[PDB]
Amino acid sequence: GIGSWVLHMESGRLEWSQAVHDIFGTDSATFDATEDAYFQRVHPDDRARVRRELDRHVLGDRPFDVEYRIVRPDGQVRELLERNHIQRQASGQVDHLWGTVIDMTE
Amino acid sequence: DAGIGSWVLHMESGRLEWSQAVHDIFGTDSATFDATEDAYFQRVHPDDRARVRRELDRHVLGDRPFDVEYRIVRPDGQVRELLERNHIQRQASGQVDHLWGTVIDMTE
Amino acid sequence: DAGIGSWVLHMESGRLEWSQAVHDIFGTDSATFDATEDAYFQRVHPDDRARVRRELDRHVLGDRPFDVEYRIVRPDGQVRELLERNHIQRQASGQVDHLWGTVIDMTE
Amino acid sequence: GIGSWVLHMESGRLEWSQAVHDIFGTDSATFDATEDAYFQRVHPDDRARVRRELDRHVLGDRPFDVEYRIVRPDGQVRELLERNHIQRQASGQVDHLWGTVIDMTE
Repeated sequence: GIGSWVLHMESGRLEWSQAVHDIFGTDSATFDATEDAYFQRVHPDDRARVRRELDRHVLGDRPFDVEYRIVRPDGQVRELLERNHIQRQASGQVDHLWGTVIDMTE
Repeated sequence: DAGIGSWVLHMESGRLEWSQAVHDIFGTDSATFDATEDAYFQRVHPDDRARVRRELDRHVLGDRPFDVEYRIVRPDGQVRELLERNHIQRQASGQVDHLWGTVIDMTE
Repeated sequence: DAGIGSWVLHMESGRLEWSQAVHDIFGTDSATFDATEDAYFQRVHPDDRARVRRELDRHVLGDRPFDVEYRIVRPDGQVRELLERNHIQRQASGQVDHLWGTVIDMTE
Repeated sequence: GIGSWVLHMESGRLEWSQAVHDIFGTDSATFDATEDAYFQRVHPDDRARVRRELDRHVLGDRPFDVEYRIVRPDGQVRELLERNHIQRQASGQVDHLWGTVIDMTE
């Protein structure tokens, strides 16, 4: 059926539902699951794309919007739109955020 | 009108860089504004500050699940098409602690 | 506490289905509440209604770009790895009018 | 370089930057671009995955959150969290939205 799984990054240690083994054709009691081992089951034509897709989604920019009101010093209240980008270093920790801010009060 | 504003928030430094275009939409002075994240929140409507904090944290630090398709090759030589749902779980630091999720064999 | 509420908004019908759990967080009566999208907005803080409308519209109807990787095969027999960025452009109806974007040959 | 492109859904008519032709190895002046034609350039091992990925992203559920305050009849003001799912029919038109609403006022 649907296999549950958990990867521990720091160690690469991998945990697999019996469902997952059935899917991969591996053997529960014996097959020691690690990220590196997982990638050997991955079709060779696919290994490289899957690494880039993981990285893109996990380390790369996942944009997003926040709307909020601000208060000018003269008490004026503006509706802004903030477009947010995330910049992560190798580790995954935010290095910086950046983006635009649009005054929508029109 | 000064148009679109662009900005950078340094995490280590905490430094917040504003183009004069931002300062303009905020009604502030380049020369005199603290340029920090807190300073920004002091300028944000009081009724909105918690919400925004949560929405940021939710995007920068929350789970942002996704799919991946790929074939695997079983030990028995058989080829399988998989759908895999990924969930990320970070530490307060941003560092990814665990990924986790599900795989579906959709091989027909 | 009645806990989590779940809800469905029918588009054609405009009908809005609430579990009693929602009615509970809203302080309303199942038997007496109109169960429509407008009714919902009348119950939403006045300072928030425009924002929410925009955020919905932005998610349901806005561009939601994405990536796709795949190999192509040139007429000359050569194999290439592509990165493709997709942007969707809908009609007020939701119907997708155009997709559009970019492709990068990342073949090494 | 980076190729620009536009697909017109209703017709499947396809528009291609010269950049795109260079990439696909096709010939600007002659090669008539359509969605169906595009898919013939797609590697055969990839054709099927690319269709499912398009569909998933374009017709499928793209969840999202909205936070907002409500007003109980007794003037009480609650902060809620709304989790939104989108349900599209074949056409792409929203059939319905659905989801949860969580009272955060704690």
